[PDB]
Amino acid sequence: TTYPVLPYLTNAAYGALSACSTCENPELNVQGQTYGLLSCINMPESCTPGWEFTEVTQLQNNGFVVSGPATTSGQGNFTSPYIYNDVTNYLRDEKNRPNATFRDASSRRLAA
Amino acid sequence: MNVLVPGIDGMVSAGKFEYSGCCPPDFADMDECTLATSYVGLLPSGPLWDRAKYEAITTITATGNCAACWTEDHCPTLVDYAVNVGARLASVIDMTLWPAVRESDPFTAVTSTADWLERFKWVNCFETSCRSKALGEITPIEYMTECGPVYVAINYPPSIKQAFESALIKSLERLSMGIIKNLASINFVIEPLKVRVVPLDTTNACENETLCVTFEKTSDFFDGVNQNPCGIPSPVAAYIDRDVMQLPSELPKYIWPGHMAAECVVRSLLSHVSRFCVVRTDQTPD
Amino acid sequence: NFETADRRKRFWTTQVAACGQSSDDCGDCARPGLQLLCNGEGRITIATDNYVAGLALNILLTDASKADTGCGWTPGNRGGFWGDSFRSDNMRSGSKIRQVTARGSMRETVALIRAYAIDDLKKLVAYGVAKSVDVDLTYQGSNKIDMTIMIQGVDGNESRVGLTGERIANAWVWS
Amino acid sequence: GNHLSVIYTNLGSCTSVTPEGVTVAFAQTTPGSVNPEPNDYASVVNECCFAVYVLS
Repeated sequence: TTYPVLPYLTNAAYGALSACSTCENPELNVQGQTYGLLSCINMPESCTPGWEFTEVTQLQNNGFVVSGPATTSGQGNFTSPYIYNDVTNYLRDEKNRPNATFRDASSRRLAA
Repeated sequence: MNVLVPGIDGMVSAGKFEYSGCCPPDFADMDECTLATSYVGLLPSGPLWDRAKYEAITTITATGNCAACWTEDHCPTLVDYAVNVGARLASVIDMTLWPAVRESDPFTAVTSTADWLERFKWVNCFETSCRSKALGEITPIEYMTECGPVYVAINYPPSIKQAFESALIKSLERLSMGIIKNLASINFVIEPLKVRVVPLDTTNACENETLCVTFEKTSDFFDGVNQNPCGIPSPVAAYIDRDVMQLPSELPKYIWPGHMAAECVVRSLLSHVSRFCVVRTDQTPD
Repeated sequence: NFETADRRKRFWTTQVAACGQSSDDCGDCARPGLQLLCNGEGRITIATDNYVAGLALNILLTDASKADTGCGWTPGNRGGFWGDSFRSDNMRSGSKIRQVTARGSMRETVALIRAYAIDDLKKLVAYGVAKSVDVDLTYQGSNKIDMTIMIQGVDGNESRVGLTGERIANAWVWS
Repeated sequence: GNHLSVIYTNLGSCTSVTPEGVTVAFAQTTPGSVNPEPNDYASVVNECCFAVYVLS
């Protein structure tokens, strides 16, 4: 709720990075601090992580994408965000029992 | 034309530059909270450190001194020690390095005001029993006695003594740079003491037998000294009440240490003039 | 004087399950960390047991410097520790078991993981805490893979004479 | 237009002297009301291939 950056800017940055500017190889995962770094966005360090670790795990288990600062610095110092997991909000199946066939964005790209 | 402003060399024209922005951060920006959490970045990275480094939380206790906040599910790790080191450096710099720089300049000294005066070899002319006879029949801090005048040494309160000494140091520092002994420059030298010279004669003069001057108060408050690196100083009163201090009744109702100090400086400066006179006038707070 | 002449002491040591175990639908895992010991009237203290076992955890769970690639890494996560610039033993801290990549069938990848594990824990012998170490790996299917590490210690006071090798230095931790 | 949280790091001790006495207060007065709901993708993107869709 207290994200110090305008929302749609971060979403555009994530999409552009994965929009074939890095995904000419269908099997490349956009994660980590090397590949999933939204360099163009700069924000000051927050006084609290925002997403408590108890909540980060739940979001990842429910098919959401969570991002956080790329480097640890004192409060108020500028940093950049990066993406933890690349997931496609996919759970269950038409045939109702669950699986993780399309749990990763790379799976959709590879299937195509 | 331009508007002149007082200066050490007389009346000059002042100006300003354009902001550059290449100044290193000062003691003021040194914040305990930000510095403490900063050392979490000096630790290595891996599965044994990611979770601990992510959950770092810092809060300020009663008297500042940011301390780590242990929630109900804290997992002890070296990360707690790293934050502790952060608090240490922020504290030691404030206690150790900041006072050293603060006391190194006459325009910012706080605790070592008395020591600085001893560096200037300053001696007051109103406290020696064998004062110069030209200093007047009875000085403001002398009461007549059958065996000639006698002076009384005042024990000023702490706050007024600190402010008065600080003001004196500033004026003495300015005078050591050398000046041309004209009215405009002298007023600037002693202005920290909140005193202004003003001649009595208004006609042409230069032929009369004596030249007379008097001292006027420019304000009723010294500008105090601030310990912290940020914030304005706290003003203090420049006068002292005779009755409150329980001094002999023969003394004047109000005593101004700044005026006495300023009078000594000017008298020494213009000693070579053989027809210089001072006519002090009683002054009261508004 | 009294025969207890060895004055060397032991500092804090990371321990397994110090902060409990985290459970998930896949399995149960430990959460290593420091341990707090409490007296009868407060006065908490840290534990200093199983020195060598604690040291092994530090080596395994710490990423070492990543090899050059020609594309580069962000300055944040190049790996390693900045404090290695001062040590004079000509070694670097951490491990690299996490830098493996999927090569060929799964059997080849698992074999490569074992090679890195041996190449990292081998530093224990160099420091002198342990006299020999070996890791046995078993592959029994797609889902279940098990690793076991064996570390050999020594008693504090020598008792055997005529050893082919040498008595490991820094054995005052007696493990 | 319902997303803001201003960070103003001047107040408190600062080497770039904060103008002493000045304080800033931040508050909201009126929120947004209505968003569009276009439903004609079949017409404007008819049989055209796109790798990634981004929606702001």
